[PDB]
Amino acid sequence: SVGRSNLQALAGKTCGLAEDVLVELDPNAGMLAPVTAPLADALGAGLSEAFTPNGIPADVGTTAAPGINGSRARLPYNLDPARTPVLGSWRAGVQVPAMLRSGWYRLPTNEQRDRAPLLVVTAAGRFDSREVRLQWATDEQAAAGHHGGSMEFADVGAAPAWRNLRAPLSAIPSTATQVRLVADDQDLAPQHWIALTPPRIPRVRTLQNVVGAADPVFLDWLVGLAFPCQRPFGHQYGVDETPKWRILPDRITELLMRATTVASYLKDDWFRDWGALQRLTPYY
Amino acid sequence: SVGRSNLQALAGKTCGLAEDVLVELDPNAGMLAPVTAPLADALGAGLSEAFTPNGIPADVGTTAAPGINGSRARLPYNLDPARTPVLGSWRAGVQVPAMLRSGWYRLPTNEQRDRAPLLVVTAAGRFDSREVRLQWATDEQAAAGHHGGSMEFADVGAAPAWRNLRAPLSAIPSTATQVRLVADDQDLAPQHWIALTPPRIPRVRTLQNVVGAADPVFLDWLVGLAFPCQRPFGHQYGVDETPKWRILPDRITELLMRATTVASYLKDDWFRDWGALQRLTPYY
Ligand SMILES: CCCCCCCCO[C@H]1O[C@H](CO)[C@@H](O)[C@@H]1O
Ligand SMILES: CCCCCCCCO[C@H]1O[C@H](CO)[C@@H](O)[C@@H]1O
Ligand SMILES: [Ca+2]
Ligand SMILES: [Ca+2]
Repeated sequence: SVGRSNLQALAGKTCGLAEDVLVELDPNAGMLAPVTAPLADALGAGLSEAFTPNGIPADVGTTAAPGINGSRARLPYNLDPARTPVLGSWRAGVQVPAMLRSGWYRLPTNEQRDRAPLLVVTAAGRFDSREVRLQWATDEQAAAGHHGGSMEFADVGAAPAWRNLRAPLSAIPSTATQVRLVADDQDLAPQHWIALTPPRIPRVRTLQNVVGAADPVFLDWLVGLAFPCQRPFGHQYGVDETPKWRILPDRITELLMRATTVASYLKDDWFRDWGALQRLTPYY
Repeated sequence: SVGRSNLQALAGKTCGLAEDVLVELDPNAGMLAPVTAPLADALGAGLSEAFTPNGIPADVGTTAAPGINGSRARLPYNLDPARTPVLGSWRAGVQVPAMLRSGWYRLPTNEQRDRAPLLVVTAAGRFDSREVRLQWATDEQAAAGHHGGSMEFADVGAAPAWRNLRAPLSAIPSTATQVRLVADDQDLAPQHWIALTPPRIPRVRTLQNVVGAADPVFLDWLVGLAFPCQRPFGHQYGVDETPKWRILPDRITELLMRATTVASYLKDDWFRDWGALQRLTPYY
């Protein structure tokens, strides 16, 4: 019944699943502005206890030059290190309690058509949903150091790798004007740690609009059934060209390409790990 | 256009792709009877030059007890070693020219409904399509040591791993009564070698008939779209059960199970590597 409706829904769309996957090519464009603190400072401006810019294992790799707040952690989803502070509670050796409270970030008032209805935080590590929360506040509450309420995130994707935590904007009261992140890592097992980046509201376009019908896409035959309008990379008729994307199921390779997963969300279920879209670029 | 028709075709089937994947659970049931030689002897009864039962790398692993002709190579697709001779041209150290000509095998005269229209050989290694051929003959030709003609196989699947070579039965003349395998491995590069097992005509049932709608199946959400009638393994409503199958795209994991790929073929394109069906059993 569910299976049957899913498939009927799929076939009823001109370009199948490509119309339902929403792609966020520029996660930095959606970042919330800090209320008072400079961008570099805002992520840890409230409190940081044993959360540091390099508190993340090399293997969740590492960049030569540090990002804005000193992190050499390689960031996912084409997050720009020069515009993306990172704080994490991982460390080698002696494990200690760790906590984070960011400064306040401003929620949008200016409407934008191309936004997903989600507050998103790119995060890594292993943690329970209660350990990372989004607090909200009015101007008055924030000024007095209080918050009006809080929510948890849906943790979507495989841990401890980088992934996008999602919180439906619908849960945030309409009078809230500011939000902040709070994290609590009291679990001293070495494998239990948290890394966060600042909050954003994704600006998105459909995968069909982003990928189109001309860019060649690496994908399994099975997976391609759901993406009828995408051009499958192959060599029929002696075709020779450069693949530009790869689509993967949720759970290189001919030509030495770098594959970068781009942030994406399924319109039909914002908490579903649908699979992955990756942009391919010459490894050079 | 192709994409669109594929997807419309998919959705038009009650159980989607499950009706088009044909599964061969018992490859030994389809094995051709040798004309004159005992089963153990027939695979190398004509000529074997540097083709041996253990001429296959451990990593294409290995079994404790040898199979019928002395091979400790672990066989794929639930081939029964006690009924499946193997001969291969791989070796360490000094590389030598290698050739194989099997004895004659009898083509069926008794009709069977559940057969795929293919002559199949399970093979491993790296080789060109010209290096492995199927020869056919009438009784008269075979008796005189001649053959009436020959064909190549479609090599479907990733090399050098085990896979199923396929030759359409339609290509074999109606007067042919016997077939044999011939292989030529003159390439002395160590990575270039061939391993073969005897010819068969697969007995098959649809994946829908084999897997059904009750056995839980491990599969990616994306892949499941094409298999609407299969029960996806998960824990919704606190469901606790043992997964029995896994379906994979063409290009563990929660509970310590052994995964065994079963032989399968896509009815719509016998040369397409559609993906894989695996049977799961307790690793114990
Ligand atoms: C079983 C149908 C075989 C048709 C011939 C090759 C079909 C290729 O099929 C692939 O390409 C399509 C996208 O255009 C997509 O539906 C599928 O993954
Ligand atoms: C976007 C639709 C979300 C519906 C709620 C969960 C859907 C689960 O979807 C999975 O199960 C189906 C097989 O029954 C198959 O179509 C799909 O892979
Ligand atoms: Ca910890
Ligand atoms: Ca060789």
